[PDB]
Amino acid sequence: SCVYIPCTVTALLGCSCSNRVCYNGIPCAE
Repeated sequence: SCVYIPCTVTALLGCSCSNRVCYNGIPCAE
Protein backbone atom coordinates (compact mmCIF):
# COMPACT_ATOMS: atom_id res chain seq x y z
CA SER A 1 0.00 0.00 0.00
CA CYS A 2 0.95 3.60 -0.78
CA VAL A 3 -0.84 4.93 2.37
CA TYR A 4 1.15 8.16 2.36
CA ILE A 5 4.21 7.14 0.40
CA PRO A 6 4.04 5.75 -3.19
CA CYS A 7 4.27 1.96 -3.68
CA THR A 8 8.02 1.74 -4.51
CA VAL A 9 7.74 -2.01 -4.50
CA THR A 10 5.58 -3.01 -7.52
CA ALA A 11 5.19 0.38 -9.25
CA LEU A 12 8.30 -0.69 -11.22
CA LEU A 13 6.19 -2.82 -13.58
CA GLY A 14 3.29 -0.30 -13.69
CA CYS A 15 1.50 -0.88 -10.36
CA SER A 16 -0.03 2.60 -10.17
CA CYS A 17 -0.93 3.58 -6.60
CA SER A 18 -4.74 3.47 -6.87
CA ASN A 19 -6.47 4.26 -3.53
CA ARG A 20 -3.05 3.81 -1.89
CA VAL A 21 -2.89 0.27 -3.29
CA CYS A 22 -0.34 -0.63 -6.02
CA TYR A 23 -2.47 -1.30 -9.15
CA ASN A 24 -1.50 -2.35 -12.71
CA GLY A 25 -4.99 -3.22 -13.96
CA ILE A 26 -4.96 -5.86 -11.20
CA PRO A 27 -3.27 -5.25 -7.79
CA CYS A 28 0.32 -6.08 -6.86
CA ALA A 29 -0.08 -5.97 -3.06
CA GLU A 30 1.69 -3.31 -0.89
